[PDB]
Amino acid sequence: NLLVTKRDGSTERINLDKIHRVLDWAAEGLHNVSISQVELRSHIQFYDGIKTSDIHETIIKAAADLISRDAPDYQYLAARLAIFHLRKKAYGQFEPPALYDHVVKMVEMGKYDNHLLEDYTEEEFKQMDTFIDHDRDMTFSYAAVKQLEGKYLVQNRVTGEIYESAQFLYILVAACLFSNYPRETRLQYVKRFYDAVSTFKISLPTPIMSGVRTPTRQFSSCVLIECGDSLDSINATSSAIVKYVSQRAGIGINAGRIRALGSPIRGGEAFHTGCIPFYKHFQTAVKSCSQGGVRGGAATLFYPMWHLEVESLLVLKNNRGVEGNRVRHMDYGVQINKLMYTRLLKGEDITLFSPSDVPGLYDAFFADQEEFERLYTKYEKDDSIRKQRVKAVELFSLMMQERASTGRIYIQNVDHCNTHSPFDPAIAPVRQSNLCLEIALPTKPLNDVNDENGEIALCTLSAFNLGAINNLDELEELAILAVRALDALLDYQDYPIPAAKRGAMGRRTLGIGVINFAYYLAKHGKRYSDGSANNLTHKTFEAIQYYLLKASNELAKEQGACPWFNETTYAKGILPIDTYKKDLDTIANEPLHYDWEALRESIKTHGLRNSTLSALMPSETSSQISNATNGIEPPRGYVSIKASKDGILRQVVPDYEHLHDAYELLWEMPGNDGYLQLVGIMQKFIDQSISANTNYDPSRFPSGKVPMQQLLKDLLTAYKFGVKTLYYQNTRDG
Amino acid sequence: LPFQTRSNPIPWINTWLVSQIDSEVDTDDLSNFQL
Ligand SMILES: Nc1ncnc2c1ncn2[C@H]1C[C@H](O)[C@@H](COP(=O)(O)OP(=O)(O)OP(=O)(O)O)O1
Ligand SMILES: Nc1ncnc2c1ncn2[C@H]1C[C@H](O)[C@@H](COP(=O)(O)OP(=O)(O)O)O1
Ligand SMILES: Nc1ccn([C@@H]2O[C@H](COP(=O)(O)OP(=O)(O)O)[C@@H](O)[C@H]2O)c(=O)n1
Ligand SMILES: [Mg+2]
Ligand SMILES: [Mg+2]
Repeated sequence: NLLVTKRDGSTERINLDKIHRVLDWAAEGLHNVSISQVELRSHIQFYDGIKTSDIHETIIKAAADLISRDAPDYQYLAARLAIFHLRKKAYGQFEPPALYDHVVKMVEMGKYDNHLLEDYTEEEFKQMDTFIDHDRDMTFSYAAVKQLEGKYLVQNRVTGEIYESAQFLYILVAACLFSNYPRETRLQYVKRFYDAVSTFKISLPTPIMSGVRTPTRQFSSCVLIECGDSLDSINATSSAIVKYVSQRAGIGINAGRIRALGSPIRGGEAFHTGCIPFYKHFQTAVKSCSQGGVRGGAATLFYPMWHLEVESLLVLKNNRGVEGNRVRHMDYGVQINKLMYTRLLKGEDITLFSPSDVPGLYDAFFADQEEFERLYTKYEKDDSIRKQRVKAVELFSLMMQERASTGRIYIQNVDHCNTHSPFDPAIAPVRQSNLCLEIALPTKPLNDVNDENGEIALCTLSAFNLGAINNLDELEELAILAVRALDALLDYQDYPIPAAKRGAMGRRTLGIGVINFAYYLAKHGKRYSDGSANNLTHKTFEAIQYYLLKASNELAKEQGACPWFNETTYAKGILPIDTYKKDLDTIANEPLHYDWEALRESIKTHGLRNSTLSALMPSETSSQISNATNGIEPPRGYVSIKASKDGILRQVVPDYEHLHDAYELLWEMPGNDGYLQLVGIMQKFIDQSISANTNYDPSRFPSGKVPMQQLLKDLLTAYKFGVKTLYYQNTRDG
Repeated sequence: LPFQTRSNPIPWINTWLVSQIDSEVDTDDLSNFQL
């Protein structure tokens, strides 16, 4: 009596058995799910001419909202319905076509890069189709599929039309990355790299997932730009931000060199308006474009704690005040060194300077800690230098007060970033970080958009799934595949800013981290807070760094070390196991298990293909593909609520049925000392930095308010164990 | 039991069949800390 509208446009009589059958298929083998419950909770209202695709999307939401602790298998029921929906959207049927036939149609539409048809023959495409196992789409969770359809699968950002499925995405990321490999070993690397990412051994970042196979080649997640104290440099910095934001990149800006408000210009011809008008310019640059059409542009801005405007810069994110003195849509990282912390411990003062009035103080602040103390104490005595005194306690209180309110005021320990880094501070110091405070790479400011002398640092990412390995020696093979893939990516992609290509080709910096670390600890019966995972973390992250360096070392024998390898501490025969902060020996006594001395000699002889290798990113989005716990963070709950384009997503911890007692949830931790100790142990081996979080529950403190004493003690504890950076400060909402 | 064990296929039927910051700092406590 009533009519529905099929996907092809035709109409036919309503038949509820069709809905029953598709749900019966999705619930096969699942436990504690109910086809009946999904249909009734859909509240689906039939009208004459109702689109069959609107019907299906409605029951996907209904099944997705039933994901709970008592019925976790709904994470697979909703995913199978969503995978089924995505197949019809892209192919008009469930069974995907042949790999070659798909690539041909997509290159003509301009959705793929035409180089795929030039570097691979039809006989090779048909040979890669035997590698593909399309049944692996039936292993995703619902959150994973929603990230695919929302961000990663090639799609029209105006139409909403999906063009591909999950396995074609994986196989073509492998094809593109090894497309320039010799045909003696190319298809072997393509198969192994496809197996690695489609069975969740390796995690790939958002720009690689959403980009590698498309005509526009920019796949580095992090872009670090240093700004000099000139209008030529501010214009160059701004232009680089706009270009890289529009091509899938997140920005880290170093604007600490810009002189303070009221400083003379040309001897007094003009009055300097201050940093804030230039910060506002950087903010509109970041917000001017979307991040490759996938998400919005974000940036973190860095300045030293002793900057003359620091009290005005620390309060840029709070929502009180006028718009003239507020820059709310960017995050900030305050740069601190040992001298600053010492003034806090001794209850003395901190002198604020404009970087234009203190010769050599800014450069020494990163490269030479003794020269900094010499220049700093000298300039405090000089009464002819414009300065401002603040009690170190009050300045640290202002910073942590704004850090706790917004959660987006970050800390970078610049001395740790240079005493325990792969770079020589005299040649290539580290003066900033990135958006999420895990990247620490050298930069030099630009004087023009096309300045060949400036250096912009790019970093390409990936992650090891700690929940997918059964033996630490499995990392040896995975490190080879990951390093070879990311190194071939640097030559494969394009570079919109010449200064950015300089750093990438010169240093070839990689940032490979981990995911599922919390699930990893649960399988070993360890916890974050009690320190029971200290020795396990040491043994785990020793293997990660060792097999990473070994993989990049073997690649250096094959294709030559990176051009600027001579600027690394690796070239001088210095390993991370030499420059780590010695207080870590008081929280972990696990001995080194791998032959670091043989590698040290091999690195002296053959070098490294990449200047950096390891960095622990948060992987907020990419870790959801493998349904892993993101990065090193403990999950907020057994069923976590995460954000998405369509709305809320429920994500169940892996192996919930057998390990719900083994997990230690985020707010089940007494404090941060145990977590920060693990971060310090990881930092012993990590080349760059870690997106370390601090978490605070107000209800765990007397009178329900978090003491500044604890905020500062955890901050000092992080420095005590060599933690380079501090990312989010999560405060509980209850 | 004559049939295979199974969970309730219509769980909805059970409904019908029953019934900020503490600003205090102690510098002395902080100096007893070794960096
Ligand atoms: N008209 C202006 N208003 C506010 N700030 C300015 C102005 N001109 C320059 N600045 C700021 C931006 C830089 O941080 C700093 C130096 O600018 P720059 O482009 O180097 O000028 P300049 O080379 O002509 O003068 P200077 O000799 O002071 O460097 O002063
Ligand atoms: N005649 C009909 N009446 C009501 N629902 C229908 C129907 N035919 C299919 N459906 C439902 C079942 C699926 O959950 C959803 C989409 O199914 P589909 O197989 O992709 O659509 P189609 O059969 O139009 O190609 O619509
Ligand atoms: N919303 C975001 C998230 C990440 N990123 C970039 O991705 C890097 C690592 O973030 P991540 O690993 O959590 O992001 P995904 O790779 O999971 O998307 C950051 O350093 C940013 O440069 C971004 O630009 N915008
Ligand atoms: Mg159908
Ligand atoms: Mg000038």
